[PDB]
This record gives sequence, C-alpha cells and structure tokens, in this order.
Amino acid sequence: TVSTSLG
Amino acid sequence: GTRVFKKASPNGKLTVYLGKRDFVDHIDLVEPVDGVVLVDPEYLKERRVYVTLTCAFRYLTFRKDLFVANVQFPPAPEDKKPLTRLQERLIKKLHAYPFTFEIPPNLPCSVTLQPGPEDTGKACGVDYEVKAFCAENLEEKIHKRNSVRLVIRKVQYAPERPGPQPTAETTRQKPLHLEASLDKEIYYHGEPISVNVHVTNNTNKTVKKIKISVRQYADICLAQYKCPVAMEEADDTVAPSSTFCKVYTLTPFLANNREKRGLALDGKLKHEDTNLASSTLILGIIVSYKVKVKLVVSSDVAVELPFTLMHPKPKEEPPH
Amino acid sequence: DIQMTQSPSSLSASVGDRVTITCRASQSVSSAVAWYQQKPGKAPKLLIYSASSLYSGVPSRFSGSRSGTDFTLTISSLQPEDFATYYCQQYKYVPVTFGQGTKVEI
Amino acid sequence: VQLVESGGGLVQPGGSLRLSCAASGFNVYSSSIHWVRQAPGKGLEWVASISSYYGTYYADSVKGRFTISADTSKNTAYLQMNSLRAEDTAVYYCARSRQFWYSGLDYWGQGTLVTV
Repeated sequence: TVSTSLG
Repeated sequence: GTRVFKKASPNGKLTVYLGKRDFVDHIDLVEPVDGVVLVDPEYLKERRVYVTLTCAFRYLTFRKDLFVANVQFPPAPEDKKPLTRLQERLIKKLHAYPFTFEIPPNLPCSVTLQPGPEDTGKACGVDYEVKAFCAENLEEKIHKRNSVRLVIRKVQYAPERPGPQPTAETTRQKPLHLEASLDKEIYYHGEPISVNVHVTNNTNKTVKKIKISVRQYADICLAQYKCPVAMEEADDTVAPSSTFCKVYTLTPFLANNREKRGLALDGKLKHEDTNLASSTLILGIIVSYKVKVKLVVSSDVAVELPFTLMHPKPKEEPPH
Repeated sequence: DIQMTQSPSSLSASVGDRVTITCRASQSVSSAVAWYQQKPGKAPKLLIYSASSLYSGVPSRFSGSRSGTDFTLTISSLQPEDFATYYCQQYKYVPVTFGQGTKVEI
Repeated sequence: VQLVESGGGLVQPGGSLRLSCAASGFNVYSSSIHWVRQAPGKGLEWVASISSYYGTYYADSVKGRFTISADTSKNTAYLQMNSLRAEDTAVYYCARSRQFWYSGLDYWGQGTLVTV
C-alpha cells in the first residue's frame, strides 16, 4: 500500500 | 495538511483512495467507510465499476462473511447525498467517484486473534476488506484483474469522563469477608492496575496464597475466549482471626503473551504489532476485561471486578 | 543506516529570528519524525512528534512541517530562552538516527 | 514525573560501566526507555532503545558492546557496557517515550559524564 496528501 | 492511502490495481486500470484505515464507534453510531475510486473509461468497455465493503471473519479453516455492501461508475443518477467531507477533497485533487459504507450499529470491531506460530495462513478474526473492481457481470468469478483489495479497521477506545468504581464484596462461611476495588472505571494498556484487597478472616485456617490476575474476555459468535493477560502471585497471608489490607499492582502487556496461542489483539493490517484488544463498549468478537482477586486457603475464594481495558481516544493519529 | 541529513551544523539566530531546520533522509520514512532540544550538558527534550504534532510541555512557537521526505522543525520566533542544540530524528526505521544537530547561538 | 541516571565516571579503556536510570511518574511497560550520548562538543547519537511492552534495539556503533535493560519493580533501566573505547567518551542520557504510541522521546535525565 502507498500514501499521499490531501488537496 | 494531511496524509491518505492510495493503493491502486495490479494493471493501472483502477485505484482506491482511503483517508485512513481505522473507523470509530461512538456506541450508538458508526463512522462511514468512505473513499473514492479513479476510473478509466478507455479500458472500461465492460461499462460498470463497483466497490465492495466486506466485514469478513476467519477461523482446515472457515472463511465467513458477516456483512457485505456494494455501491455504484457511471455515476448513480440520484444517490449524491452521502458524499463525505473527506471524499470531496480527493475529488478536487483529481474521473474519480465516491464509494461509502455505513456499517450498521451492533457489528463487531477490528480484532486480530493471534497468528499462532504453528499456522501460516491468513490471520483469524474480523478483518474489514474494501475491494474495488471493474466487471461486466456482478456474478462473474472475480480474477486478479484491476481489482484492488485493501484492509481497514473499525475500533473503539476510552469512554471519556468519570464513571462507576469497580467496587465489589464477597463473603463466605463466621464470615471470610473479601473486598476489592480499583481507582478508575477505565484503564489503559500496559499501565499498573491498582488492586486494593481488604480481607477479614474469622476462620481458623490460613490464607496460603493470593493471586491477582487481569483476564481477557472475548466473545466469539460467527463462544467466548478466556485467558489471563497478567498475574501477580503475592505470598501475603491473611492470618487466622485478623484484619488485612494490601494494595497490589499489575501491568498487562503483550510481550509475555505472544506464546499464548489464541489470544486476541487489536486489528492487524499486515503483521505489525498492536496492543491487546481494546474492550468493546452481536456477531463476531466482543471483548472486555476484568480484574480478578483470588484468595487460596490451606478451598479457593475470589472476587471479580468490571475492568475496562482500553486505550485513550488518540487525538494525534491511529497506531500506524 | 538512514543518513538523516540535517543541516546547518550551527546557526546564529538573534531574538525574533525565524529559526528553520532542513532535514533530508537518505530513504523514505513516511511521517515518523521527532525533534528535540538539548540545553548544554543536560537532558534533551522533545519539541515535535509525528513530524507535525507539538508535545505536551512545548511552547506553541515550535512547529513541525513536512514536504516529501524532507522534514523541517521551525520556530515561529526565537526567544532568548530557546538557544540550545536541536536534533531532527526519524523514527520509522532502525537505526533511529538523529541528525548531527544544529546548535544555535546569539 | 522525572528521570535521573547515575554511574558516569572515569575508566581507562577496556573497562565496563553499569549506568542506571530511575524515573517516577510513569512506568516502564507503558513507555519505551532509551539511551543517547552527546560526545564532547558533538551531537546526539542514538545508542539503545527498550520497548517494554513487547520484549531491545541498539546501534551498530555500539553493537555487541552496549546493552540496555530495565528492572520494572523499581521503574529503572540500565546500560551495561563492555569493551569500552576512547570514542565512547560522551555524556550519556536516558529517555522515555509513549509506547502506545511511539511519539518521540519525551523526558530526559539530567546527564551523566563517562570518559574512557
């Protein structure tokens, strides 16, 4: 699984 | 800002976004499992894209389902209402469309019964898998194709504000009078549970030994599992015809407990360490704890107190 | 051994200055970064955790930030009491390498 | 709430030390205990960490030589040392962090000086 930001 | 999870499919043809992996129950309600999926119309000749939420259970072995839920690309003609504040910001950030699941109240929590070393399969317990897929027929035998599986958790933690004290009385037969009490309603993982012990022994025989244990109650309904997470076998003796007081202290931790095949732990995502299962405030696993005070006489006596083993409502973030 | 590349090794930050610390890891550590303050010779103390959150006991002027796998502790305005040696620290992977420390002086 | 460590002093190289770290206001099994050293005029170097709830980590620059433990009933840690060397010369600290969940090292002891 991977990750990231909001807006 | 904030951070989210962004697992995509094996062939680039689908992607699932989640704001977080844990969802909480305020007892009378439950958080919606809400996300968005990016879709590719140019691959999607099948003309339909759907997302699944599944409250599975795992226990040869049995794989059950306790709850299954599904949601509609192309966009639903009328079901625009339940779009959550989280989803709209991914919509802004990206061809992606919502998927949402309000798990009904009175359903089990994210509990990982131990992966005992003798077994190598997928871990037991109530795992929440969200499964986005593209298909032409909702009855087709889902292959490893553009679908993306993603496990989540639904959990409960500390009931804020003060509450009733775990006071208890028990007497046997003149009276062998036993009293015990704690200092708080809620208690937290790995901290010392302050065990008070008043005893008045009007009998002739000696209290040979005293055990304090803190014991794990997990009800399984796809039965209940019982095991002591901690124990203090103090040598103190209530001598015949005496009044006695002592304050004991125990700390339950996983470190010794790893070998006890079949305990229950807070829901694992992959295989990462977690605390012993926070108590549940129904099918599946419902888990609670008690502190137990026992007297052994030279012929046992005991009292058992309602102990809420839990974790504070974490304000910063979930475990990991 | 994640080379938790913190710099500069020292900084002059007069009172009121916008003290800022860059910190680049050799590898991705997600958001698991802390920061600490060491007054000469004695106990260090944590300022920021989860690479963003301010710990209980820390003046609000301290602030965590993040951009990719750069981490940056920041003080909105440096007071006379601030001066010490500060340390980035990633805590996803073992070793839990601290940065070599940025010492601040008037 | 406090931490206080003791045991620093002079030793010629090849010796041993047993630093200790008493604390109050918190208990080990709810917390993770650490040691860190600020060698003369240099910066912090992680040396060892003990995660009480789970059953121990310590760095390559110390590995096989420095060892961390704790005695729970009296809420204290240790840092046993073998085959000390000249570069080991540093002022040593002890540290605690929230085990659930690890949020960086919150409290530190006053500091003890070790020279080799």
